[PDB]
Amino acid sequence: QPTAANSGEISYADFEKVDIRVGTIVEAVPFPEARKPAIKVKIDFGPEIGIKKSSAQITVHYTPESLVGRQVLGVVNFPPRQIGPFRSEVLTLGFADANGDIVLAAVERPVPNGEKMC
Amino acid sequence: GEISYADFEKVDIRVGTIVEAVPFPAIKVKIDFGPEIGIKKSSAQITVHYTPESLVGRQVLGVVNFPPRQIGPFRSEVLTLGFADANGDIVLAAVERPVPNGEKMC
Repeated sequence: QPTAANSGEISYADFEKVDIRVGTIVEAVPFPEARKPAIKVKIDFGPEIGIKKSSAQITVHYTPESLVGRQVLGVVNFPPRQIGPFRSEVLTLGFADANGDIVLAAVERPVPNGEKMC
Repeated sequence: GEISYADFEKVDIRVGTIVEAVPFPAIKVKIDFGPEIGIKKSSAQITVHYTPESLVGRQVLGVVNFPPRQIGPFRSEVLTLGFADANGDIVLAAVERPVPNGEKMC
């Protein structure tokens, strides 16, 4: 007969406090020191937040040339993360596909840079 | 204003596929989040850019770990995620290409 652990549920506050924004990639280059292939990006999160640095394991489905102009979703309120010689400011969000390759989170149509996910 | 990775990990956001949509201004949907999570109900104010017909078959993102809540006879189970456009109307969060239902955003 079944037994169970505690609820994994959260309050709205514990969701809201995670600041996820949409922004547009303005620069993309290879990330030479990455353990697994990656691309370093600069993302324009709009006039208030500004342009922020990030990286992602996204060389399978994407290229530096095709990424410029793509809107991505990122967590903007982590402390900076030192990734080898690169100091990342934002965590860029994605999903593993059927093969384990990274597919970016997106918006169904473009929206203003800097909008919060809700 | 800053959070930890642990704070982020507490939030369970998954991709799923809308399998049903009816008008509610709001639309009631059922979303298939795959074998572990199953079918979940949601209500979203997305009538400006979407219809039931354009919604069914679409993959959406949802917070799957809020408690279920009653809205009259309707049991709302997940928050369907989106962003305000230039006019304040909701545009859905999405995936750039198909992903298995139930994958976590990370």
